[PDB]
Amino acid sequence: VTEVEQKLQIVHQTLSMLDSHGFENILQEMLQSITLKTGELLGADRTTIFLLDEEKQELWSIVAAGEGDRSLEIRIPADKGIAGEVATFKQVVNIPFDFYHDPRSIFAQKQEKITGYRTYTMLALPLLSEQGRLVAVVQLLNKLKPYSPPDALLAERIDNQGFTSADEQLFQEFAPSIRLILESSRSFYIATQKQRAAAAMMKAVKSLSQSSLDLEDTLKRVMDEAKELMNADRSTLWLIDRDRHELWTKITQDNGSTKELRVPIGKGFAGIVAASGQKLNIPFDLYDHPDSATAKQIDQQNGYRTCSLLCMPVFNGDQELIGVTQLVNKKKTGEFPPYNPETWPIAPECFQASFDRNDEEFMEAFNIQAGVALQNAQLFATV
Amino acid sequence: VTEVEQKLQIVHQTLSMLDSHGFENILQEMLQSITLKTGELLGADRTTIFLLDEEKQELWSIVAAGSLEIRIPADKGIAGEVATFKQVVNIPFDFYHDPRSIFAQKQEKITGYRTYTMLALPLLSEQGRLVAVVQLLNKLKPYSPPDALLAERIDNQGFTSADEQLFQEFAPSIRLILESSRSFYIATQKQRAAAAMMKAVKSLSQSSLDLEDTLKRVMDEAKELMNADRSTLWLIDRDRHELWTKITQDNGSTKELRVPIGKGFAGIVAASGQKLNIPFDLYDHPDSATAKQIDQQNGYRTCSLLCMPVFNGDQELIGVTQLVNKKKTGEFPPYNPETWPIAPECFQASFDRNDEEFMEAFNIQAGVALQNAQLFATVK
Ligand SMILES: Nc1ncnc2c1ncn2[C@@H]1O[C@@H]2COP(=O)(O)O[C@H]2[C@H]1O
Ligand SMILES: Nc1ncnc2c1ncn2[C@@H]1O[C@@H]2COP(=O)(O)O[C@H]2[C@H]1O
Ligand SMILES: Nc1ncnc2c1ncn2[C@@H]1O[C@@H]2COP(=O)(O)O[C@H]2[C@H]1O
Ligand SMILES: Nc1ncnc2c1ncn2[C@@H]1O[C@@H]2COP(=O)(O)O[C@H]2[C@H]1O
Repeated sequence: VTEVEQKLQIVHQTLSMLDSHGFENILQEMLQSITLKTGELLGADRTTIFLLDEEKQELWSIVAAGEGDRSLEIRIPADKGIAGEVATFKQVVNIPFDFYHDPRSIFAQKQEKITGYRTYTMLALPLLSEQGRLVAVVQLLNKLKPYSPPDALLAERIDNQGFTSADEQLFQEFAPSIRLILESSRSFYIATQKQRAAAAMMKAVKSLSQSSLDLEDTLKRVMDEAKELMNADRSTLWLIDRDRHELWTKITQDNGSTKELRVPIGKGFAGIVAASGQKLNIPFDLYDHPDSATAKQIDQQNGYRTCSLLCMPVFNGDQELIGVTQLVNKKKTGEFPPYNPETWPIAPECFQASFDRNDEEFMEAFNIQAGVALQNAQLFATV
Repeated sequence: VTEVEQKLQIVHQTLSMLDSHGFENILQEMLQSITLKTGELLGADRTTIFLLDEEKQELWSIVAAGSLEIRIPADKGIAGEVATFKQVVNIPFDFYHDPRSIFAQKQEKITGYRTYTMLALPLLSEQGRLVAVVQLLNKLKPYSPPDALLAERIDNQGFTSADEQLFQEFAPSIRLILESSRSFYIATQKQRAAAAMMKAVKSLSQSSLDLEDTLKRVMDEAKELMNADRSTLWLIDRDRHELWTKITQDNGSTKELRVPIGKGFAGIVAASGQKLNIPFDLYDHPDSATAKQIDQQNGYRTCSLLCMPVFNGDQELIGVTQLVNKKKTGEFPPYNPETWPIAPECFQASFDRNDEEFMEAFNIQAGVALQNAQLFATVK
């Protein structure tokens, strides 16, 4: 309560040390240099660092050796390959010559047909936090003989004895520095997210104390601000009717009309999010999505057209879902005439656009402010 | 690695929500209003919200309704009991007949307020951590004549089970204000920590300094920002059970200092793992014997000191930093060792707890350099 201003000065100093300095590049370039040196010292032809996108269940390479020292991004399902084995069970996997005689290599053999790279031997290592969380998977490919002709083909340059126990321990000279880059950035992301959530709650307290508006009008202001920042045509807060197992809301049209909408939980994108507690971001054109039947019927009834949609859950203090926000129709940049319902179901060019991952992160502060208001506005009014 | 720019834009969103809006006053005034309403509805003469300062081990009032700041040892009184055992305490009339009231009876001689009944409730998080102690005093009769004395307007049947339940209508709102602000404070400090690690990666990637000079650069920046005369990084001889460091004197000299772990402020902090902030004048402190001897040997004088632990990956101690002598702003004569033990005016100042929080970023940068500077240079 009494440290806000001082902590804001600390935030400003954090911005001074990071803003405009190209830290994504500094961090990625250093990671690349470490990986190169790690591979050189362990005698690997190629060295890859995989990260885990747990939202999409995929391992993707933040650093990965390519042909002619120009690198590409490898992306696989998090359960597949030796990389997936290391991600799941968090053991070192050492594959001796020849990897292709191992039945675990089937996935890799299919990927070779595309990449043109041939893996004979491998050392794959989990990078773990102190708690044992997966930070990354480091994969070293094709142990090399220390001396080969400079024009030698891969099959002649490989060392049939593969990677050794001494190589695995040598990797520990580098492991801490790799962890530092990956863990420092991750920790920055999480702290920034928790800081934002806390700030959004504080801002909601300020709104409720200073306003002489209803709950209804306070929630409208939050959704209208969200809509403006994200360049959405409309926005909506759906509330739960627990008794009937339904969502409801009151929309306002281009007319001067107040219409109530009601959808069963489980039906439509709002209903799906209410049932699952998990966001959905539906890109243009929403009408091509297999779950769009509900939108099609409501659009025709309202003289509107839903083309893109960001649907996110709103929670309690104790993880109970109490609402669902929607941003409706990311606006394409430019000037266009208003939508005319006589053209249905044709999508107007003005809504040929989609919400992205940035819109999702920026919307979260508005979701939190809505939730705080729903839970606390009645007590705040009494006071 | 690939989300730094997006997250920095989130930091700017956060600043736009909070900057220049007088939030310390908005939050405190709302907390005050909710406390007033809570006391009115439960019929308490007075209502207090205590917070726990963990480092000083004190309970202190952020709000009082029915106003001064009350401050007690964290283990004393009914408030202390609720902070420790985390259960509701309902005291019937008359509180003073209860042995547990002795502390309050002594506080009463000072404040002049007389407590007859009480309901003290723990406010807890999901995990069972203490957020606050809410203490309601002196249940009132629903009607008393306009100018009735306190003894005449108290209800001698005290607070009810229903009063306890009615409090839960206000508890969530109180939690919101206290927890949201706390979460912002902790997230901000953890964000600076991670930012300082990233900054170290930048420094070590673009550096041509060896380990010794890298560590000196970190400590020199630390003393510049917090206006200390000198600064020091002690390393551990984990073998002789000793600390060592190489100081540079105002002259152009190098000198090794050795302290047994356990002795001196550096040694105490190494054996315990807890920071110490020794205010002016450090020579008045019980544990200052080592500083006094070392000062005479160096022709120096230690007047204030901020001594902090430095850890590796898994929270094992790899060093101790010191900022030495917060400098008084102005222009003063150089310290002359012939004046010993007189403290010079240039060092008549102290480090505050804001310096402690800012210094953590340099502590982390030193720890990162110890573990990574040599490898980074090899790759470069
Ligand atoms: N840098 C790289 N270049 C080409 N192929 C790679 C690279 N890194 C990993 N791979 C291959 O990608 C495969 C994914 O499945 P595996 O992990 O079983 O085996 C992996 C390697 O054979
Ligand atoms: N503010 C709004 N104005 C008009 N239609 C809306 C608005 N918000 C949501 N909708 C529509 O309401 C529909 C409910 O089901 P869906 O979530 O599938 O798709 C939703 C949109 O098509
Ligand atoms: N707002 C207040 N005004 C006067 N006295 C108070 C107030 N709040 C708490 N106290 C007294 O401070 C005492 C501290 O010890 P106890 O918790 O035993 O009992 C507490 C009350 O008697
Ligand atoms: N850079 C420095 N220059 C001179 N004295 C120092 C320096 N750093 C630490 N000291 C002194 O070294 C002493 C070691 O024991 P203490 O930590 O008790 O107190 C410390 C200070 O008095």
